[PDB]
Amino acid sequence: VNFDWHLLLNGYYYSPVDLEVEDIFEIVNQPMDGNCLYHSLACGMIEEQQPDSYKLIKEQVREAAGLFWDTTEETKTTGEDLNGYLARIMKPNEWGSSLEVNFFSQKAKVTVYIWHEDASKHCDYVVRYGEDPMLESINIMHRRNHYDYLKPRGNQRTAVV
Ligand SMILES: [Mg+2]
Repeated sequence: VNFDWHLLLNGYYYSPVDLEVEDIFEIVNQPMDGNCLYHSLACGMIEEQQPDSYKLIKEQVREAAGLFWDTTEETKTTGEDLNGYLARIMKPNEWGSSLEVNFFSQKAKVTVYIWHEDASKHCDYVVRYGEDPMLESINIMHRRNHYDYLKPRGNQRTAVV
């Protein structure tokens, strides 16, 4: 896939694409609840993913937010402070977003691609938190408010390493 990367002042990369997801990935469907972002991030980090593995991710995001809030430019367009931000995202079944990917990527030192679905299993843009190539990073699929994991087609391990 040919990228046109733009490094943003917000602190991550952006690129338009025109991609049939299944030509490159397998969609690993995550539970259709408000924890789906954390499920899909756990799918990229834990090979033996469990139904509660997303909790491991969500707890790390809260500490990542406390560590990196004052140096993360993406926070500046939220309209919240740290105390109010944590009070929202720590709610059970509350929707995760790209800012939580931002914090987790900083804490775990892993690159995450977020592919935005515009029509059925087709993506029109992608954002990257990190520098690593696509095949050695976590890829997830943004589907309205839902998130799924994307696993490279010719791979045997679901999680990265
Ligand atoms: Mg257990």
